[PDB]
Amino acid sequence: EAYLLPGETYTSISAKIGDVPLTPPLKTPKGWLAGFSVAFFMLMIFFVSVTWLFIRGVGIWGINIPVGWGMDIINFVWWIGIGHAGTLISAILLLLNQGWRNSINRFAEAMTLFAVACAGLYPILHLGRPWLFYWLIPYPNTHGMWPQFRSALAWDVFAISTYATVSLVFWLVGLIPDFATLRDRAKNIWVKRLYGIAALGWRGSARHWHRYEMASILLAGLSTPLVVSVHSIISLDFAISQVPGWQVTVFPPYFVAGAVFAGFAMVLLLMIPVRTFYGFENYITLHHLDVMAKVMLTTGMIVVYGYFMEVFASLYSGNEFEEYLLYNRLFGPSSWAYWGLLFCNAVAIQPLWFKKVRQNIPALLIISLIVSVGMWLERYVIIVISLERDFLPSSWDIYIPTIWDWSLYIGTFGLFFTLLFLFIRVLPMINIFEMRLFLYQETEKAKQR
Amino acid sequence: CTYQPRQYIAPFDRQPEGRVPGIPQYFASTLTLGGYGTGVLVRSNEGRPTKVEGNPRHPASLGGTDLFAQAE
Amino acid sequence: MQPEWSGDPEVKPVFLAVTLTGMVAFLLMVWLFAFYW
Amino acid sequence: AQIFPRNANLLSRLSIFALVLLVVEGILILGVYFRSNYFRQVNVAIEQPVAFSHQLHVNVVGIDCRYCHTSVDQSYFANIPATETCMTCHSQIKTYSPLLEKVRESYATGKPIEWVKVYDLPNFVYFNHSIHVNKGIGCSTCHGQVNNMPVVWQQQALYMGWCLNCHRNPELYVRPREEVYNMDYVPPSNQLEIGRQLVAEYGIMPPDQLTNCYVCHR
Ligand code: HEC
Ligand code: HEC
Ligand code: HEC
Ligand code: HEC
Ligand code: HEC
Repeated sequence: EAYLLPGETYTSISAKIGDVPLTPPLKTPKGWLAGFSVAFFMLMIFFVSVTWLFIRGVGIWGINIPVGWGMDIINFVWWIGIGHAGTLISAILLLLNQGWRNSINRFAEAMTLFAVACAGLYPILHLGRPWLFYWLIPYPNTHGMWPQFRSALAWDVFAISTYATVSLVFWLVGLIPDFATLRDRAKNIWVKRLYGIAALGWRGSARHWHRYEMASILLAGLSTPLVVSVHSIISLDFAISQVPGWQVTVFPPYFVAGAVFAGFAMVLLLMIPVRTFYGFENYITLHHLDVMAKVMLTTGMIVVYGYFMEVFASLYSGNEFEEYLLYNRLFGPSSWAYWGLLFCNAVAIQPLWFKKVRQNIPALLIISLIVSVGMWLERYVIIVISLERDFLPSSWDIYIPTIWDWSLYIGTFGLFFTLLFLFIRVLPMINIFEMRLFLYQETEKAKQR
Repeated sequence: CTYQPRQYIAPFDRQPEGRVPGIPQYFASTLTLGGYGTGVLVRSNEGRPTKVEGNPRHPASLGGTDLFAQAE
Repeated sequence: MQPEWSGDPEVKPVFLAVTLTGMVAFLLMVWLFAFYW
Repeated sequence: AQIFPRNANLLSRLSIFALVLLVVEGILILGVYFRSNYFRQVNVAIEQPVAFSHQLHVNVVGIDCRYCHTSVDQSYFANIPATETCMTCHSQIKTYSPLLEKVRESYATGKPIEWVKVYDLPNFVYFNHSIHVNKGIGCSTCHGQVNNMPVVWQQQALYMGWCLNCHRNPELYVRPREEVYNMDYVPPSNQLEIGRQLVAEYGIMPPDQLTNCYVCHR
């Protein structure tokens, strides 16, 4: 169909998108109030879990001596991997000249930043001496020491910091002209200065828009290899390690695909309510959700191919350790997660080949929810199960999470949803410009036919 | 705020005679499991027992000791 | 295209001030972090 | 001009510049405070409960430092002087004096005179005194002229910078033995030459071995 529904003018774009922010704060809808109250409650669960993590130590988690990376690193890889599809809409679709990114890239960039804020606490939080996190950063000290810089956590620190800063930069340049519109309609005098210095007095103009498209296309060209590498490096903190299930050569493209897959699941699960509850049906059409299910289907096939590559690596090899990896994943004590992985991330994705399954909104929402849960299960199968059973059978032990792993997970959900709710309150969730430009491009296609 | 607390440090009133402070001394003793004693070398750190080794001259300790002597 | 401050009289001493900022601040971190112990 | 006044451009440029400068200044604050002579207690004459005078005993009265620190060339721990060390002199050299009531309170009751540690390491660093004095490094390369000190201050902060500076270039501070000689010693002009000869003569090992972590930390 069409990515934008008709009956829309530039006044209508600015009215519909711009008036979801700059509403009076006492006129704020009660559904937003309920969601933000739930997010505030879960953020207090976060603060309690982080407090007991800091006081007692990292031993409140279920980690033991074989599994040094339990549920904390799993949630780290899941939360960082959610950001790939948001950056995909942000940068890669900007590079590929894709017409469906024009209504999504604001929400995509926003949840990339919020998943980055949720992920980036986990390298600090999983230390157990977290106040020395700056030792992984090359800083001038009186000691004269350095980070090792050949470790993959040493790559992780640069990687998450650069990724956080570039995604913040892309958000700010993507937000400057929408700041310029929201300053121009705010109707309260003090709020006009607040969105004014946010816009920097953007002054939407040629010789300013030239540098706008030029820098945005070029930053998309910078961030497009960057998010692939940053999730390759999140892969590489297993892929350089000598554990049998972790030293797999397919891991950087397979973790990149799993990241886009889980992130597209999350963008589904958090934009079907944004499409329905906030009346943005014309801006986010059904063809939008069709093409997003198609891209999720692509990455799901590449992830299922990665599972096949793991099965082929374990069967083709004559090593005992890869074969016992496949046995303990298939018939071991933690084999439930691997069976739920092939039920979730493999069986439930074959529905998305058919158009009516893609166009059905409840089916699409529930299948995206299974994608997110089974993606988490894939991180569990990669990390925990391979750390359970290793080279020496004396160093074999089961991993059981405590209440504090789940407490921190639910609390990071609270931090994510809280930051998302402030985002959808003060700032607009659809790019006002680049939808007006998309309106221009749509009526120009309707002109030249 | 200061890098460390003051760290008071206490010397002797009459020094121990045959030891240089900061050097462990090894003393020979005997530790009995079921009455039957094995000859041990016990490290004297600053006049207190810290580590039990085997007395190499003894029968039932030809250098080494059992675990109960080590956890004495 | 040229910037809009290309033909301004402020473009000489402001961009001289960025490097006089650099050689003051960065050399201050050099003095503190290498020559101050 | 619709929202902002005329000098909004001035205030915004000054505000971005000021934000950069306060970031630089806060980094300077943190670095200065972590290297400050207050933090590491450097060149601060920390008061002892008797006010022993090294200036009066070593430069004036003239006792060698192995008389009181008898363990300086045998152990890691240079011996802190007991009460009896004072009492060889101070049972006769003006006892019944107010400056020695703590010293005479000890050696009668057994409680130690509770001295305050001036040079302090963080206790997993494991300094060894015997190998430093034995390999030609004297006091006043690490303690300064203690012989002139009425109350002793820490001369420099015991960093990994300073310790690794001598563990990477030992030729600059090594001396032809005479480790325990009084601080009348001066390093000569040919410190590179005589330092290289004394490094090769004492068996001072390459810096790839002396900067190892299990050299000091254990
Ligand atoms: C002789 C070899 C000494 C020993 C060891 C210590 N002290 Fe002494 N001290 C000595 C003399 C000959 C003098 C100067 C003359 C004088 O008595 O004034 C000092 C000086 C002091 C003083 C002042 C007075 C005194 O009774 O000696 C004090 C308080 C002092 N030195 C402190 C001190 C302490 C705490 C000692 C034990 C480590 C110590 N001295 C040893 C002679 C000698
Ligand atoms: C120069 C004035 C030095 C200072 C400061 C420190 N050390 Fe040193 N020390 C120095 C030398 C030249 C040597 C022996 C060289 C050799 O052949 O090894 C030492 C000896 C030590 C050792 C012995 C370990 C070893 O030799 O393998 C250690 C562990 C040691 N010193 C500890 C140490 C610490 C903790 C220091 C900082 C306060 C330190 N030394 C400073 C020269 C110098
Ligand atoms: C003696 C020459 C050392 C060597 C070799 C190393 N360490 Fe050290 N370390 C030593 C000193 C004298 C200091 C100064 C204490 C201070 O903080 O100023 C340090 C410092 C460190 C610290 C900071 C300690 C802390 O903040 O808890 C660390 C973490 C440290 N050094 C690490 C370290 C490593 C990894 C080493 C092997 C390459 C190493 N040090 C060697 C003494 C010495
Ligand atoms: C070089 C490094 C030196 C050398 C040449 C001397 N001292 Fe020692 N000294 C040194 C340190 C790091 C310390 C404190 C110990 C610590 O772990 O921080 C000291 C301290 C002393 C002490 C205190 C007790 C102790 O060492 O544990 C005494 C006593 C002392 N110094 C005496 C002493 C004398 C007489 C020296 C000349 C031969 C001398 N030190 C040299 C570092 C260094
Ligand atoms: C009575 C003879 C006396 C002799 C000689 C003497 N000291 Fe001391 N020294 C003391 C006493 C007592 C202390 C502990 C009190 C203090 O910390 O000041 C001490 C401790 C020190 C301390 C303090 C270390 C610490 O952390 O507390 C320094 C520094 C020191 N001696 C250096 C020297 C040197 C170097 C010499 C050799 C020239 C020397 N002293 C000779 C009595 C003596």
